[PDB]
Amino acid sequence: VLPNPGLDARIPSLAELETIEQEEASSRPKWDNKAQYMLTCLGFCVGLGNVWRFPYLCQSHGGGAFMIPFLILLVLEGIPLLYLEFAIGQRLRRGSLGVWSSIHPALKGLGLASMLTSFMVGLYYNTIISWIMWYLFNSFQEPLPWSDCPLNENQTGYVDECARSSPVDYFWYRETLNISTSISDSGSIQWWMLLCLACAWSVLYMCTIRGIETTGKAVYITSTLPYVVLTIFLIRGLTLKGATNGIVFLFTPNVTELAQPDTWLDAGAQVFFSFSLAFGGLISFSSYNSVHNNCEKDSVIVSIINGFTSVYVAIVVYSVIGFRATQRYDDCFSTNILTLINGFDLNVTQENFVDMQQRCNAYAQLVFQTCDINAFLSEAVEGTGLAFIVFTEAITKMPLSPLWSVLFFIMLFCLGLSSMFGNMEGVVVPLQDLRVIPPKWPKEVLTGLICLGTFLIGFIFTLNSGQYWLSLLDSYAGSIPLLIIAFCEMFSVVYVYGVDRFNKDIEFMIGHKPNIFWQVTWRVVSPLLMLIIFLFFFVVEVSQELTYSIWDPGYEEFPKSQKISYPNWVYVVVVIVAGVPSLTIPGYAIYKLIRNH
Amino acid sequence: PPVSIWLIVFGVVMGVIVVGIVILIFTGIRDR
Ligand SMILES: *[C@@H]1O[C@H](CO)[C@@H](O[C@@H]2O[C@H](CO)[C@@H](O)[C@H](O)[C@H]2NC(C)=O)[C@H](O)[C@H]1NC(C)=O
Ligand SMILES: CN(C)C(=O)CNC(=O)/C=C/c1ccc(C(F)(F)F)cc1
Ligand SMILES: *[C@@H]1O[C@H](CO)[C@@H](O)[C@H](O)[C@H]1NC(C)=O
Repeated sequence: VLPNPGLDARIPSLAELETIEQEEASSRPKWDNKAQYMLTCLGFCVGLGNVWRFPYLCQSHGGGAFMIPFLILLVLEGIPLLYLEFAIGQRLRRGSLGVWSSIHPALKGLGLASMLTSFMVGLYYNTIISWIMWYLFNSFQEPLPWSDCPLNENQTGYVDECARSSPVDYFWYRETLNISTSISDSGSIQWWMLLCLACAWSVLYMCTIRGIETTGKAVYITSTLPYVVLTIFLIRGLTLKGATNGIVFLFTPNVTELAQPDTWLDAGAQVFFSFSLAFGGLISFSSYNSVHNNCEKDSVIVSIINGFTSVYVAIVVYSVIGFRATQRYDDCFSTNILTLINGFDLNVTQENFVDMQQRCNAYAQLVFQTCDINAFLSEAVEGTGLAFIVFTEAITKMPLSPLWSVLFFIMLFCLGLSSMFGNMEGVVVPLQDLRVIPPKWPKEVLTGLICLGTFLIGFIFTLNSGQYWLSLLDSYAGSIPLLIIAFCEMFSVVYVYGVDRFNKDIEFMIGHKPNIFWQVTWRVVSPLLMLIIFLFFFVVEVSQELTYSIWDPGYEEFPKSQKISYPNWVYVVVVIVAGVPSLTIPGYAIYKLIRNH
Repeated sequence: PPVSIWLIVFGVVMGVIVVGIVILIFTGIRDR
């Protein structure tokens, strides 16, 4: 609809599209099998991002409260954009940076924002992988290293922190992070974290050495194993005590959470992380299919699987949350029963406690804790605590602690590695298509330079303050660009390339022209939701002081986390991470409209 | 424990990955 001149002779014709298919036999990489393509999409849209952030968002906000908006926007906003990313990659036979420049030469900023975004999300994920594999390396010892504390000089007590806090808290914050007091306080690099980070980058380079002719072989173990281990954690989790108390907690939501602006803003951002939309990997992966592949069927299958896996993962995370909560409630009670049993020298079990405590009425001297179970269930976990302080502590209670621990980290490592394949796809290919390195050099040279590059950038997440540094990318900072790109990708394929031409091309490939559902979303519904969502982001999340949780042993109520405001200079870092890729789309356009004229 | 058990797991994994890395590069240098 916008005045696009001479779009053809920049894009391939449908006639050439049917022929060039053979021309791309060696000119471009091609999926050996559809299986191999479907497994890749499965991992990129159902790996970390769908299985890591989701249960954290569900634990925060409300359990079932947050799940309703997510499944509304998953289809009203995610299915459309996923079907639009797959079809446009399959038609223009080029990666993200190629697909946007082709539609209009001033839209090349849209493929550099996607490359930067992909880079940053990989840098974030890689760290998570490094922590996962630190934990996976320590889980080959009968008594797992986070099931006890180091002894003190008296040997009668454990390290004060470990004593006041939890063994799992001490293994996370002290033995793994050696975490500092503040983001401002930044110590030297913790050599063992650096060593695990090296291992992470090394394994990823090995699996992505030679583009998709090495990752397609990898996704046979990397997109299956994670789903054959998460159904065992569902059986185990469901067979845990008090587990069904947590599942009900998840399905008994407070409707007043659904009527909060912040819940919706988190669900939308989350849709574009669940499906790796606006990372640009998917466009590239769909561009190696047959020109006559049914991408509508693929988008719907991926979305169903991606939607259904989100709920299956919150049912495994809540079985464990209610298991721990039940244990804590039983302890509180038991400890309360002990306070009075010893004090009044006396049969105080479950029902008797309430009736007998009334008879005992040293009651004043006796100090009694309040056991609620619902309070135990409604106790939020510090970021990344669900995996390193909630799931780890629950496994230490399982009969074969080492077996489970190992399996739990191998699942998180595999669905991380899977996710990283797409994240790396979306930074290698744009960098090939800029023709930045001399094209005589092999593909392996360019893939190692970015592995080392991102490896060197990842030293900041290896300091004492590194965890604080990593929790900045969990702010609106890492979400603002995704919304801008996703909206621009939809607007460009509908009001620039033309939805009429797009529909005709879809008809040429799959056979039929897309349904009214696809028409009503692409044209109005989908774009509007994105407009309303990111505007709400700017009015709510951005319009809020950025605060983080610090772990200070020397703090009143030490065991309780302390929330403090970031020092002003970290707005520079946020301003940059958000604008760098969000102002690229406008600011390369303006460059192309002042050089041409 | 005389040697930290993670280091001897880390070592096995890192050794296997670097062996994989050199095999894949030579494989690619011999397929061109
Ligand atoms: C369900 O969602 C509502 C709305 O977010 C929660 O209401 C909050 O409750 C706390 C504790 O009483 C108050 O400090 C907040 O100010 C409330 N927020 C609002 C906007 O009313 C509610 O707590 C959630 N679930 C529960 C456990 O009731
Ligand atoms: C801070 N942040 C933004 C996060 O996203 C943290 N995510 C987590 O801490 C995620 C835990 C997690 C644990 C178990 C499973 C299982 F179900 F697979 F077992 C999944 C996810
Ligand atoms: C942890 O960091 C401190 C500096 O903050 C350093 O002195 C110490 O050797 C480090 N080692 C530990 C305790 O992991």
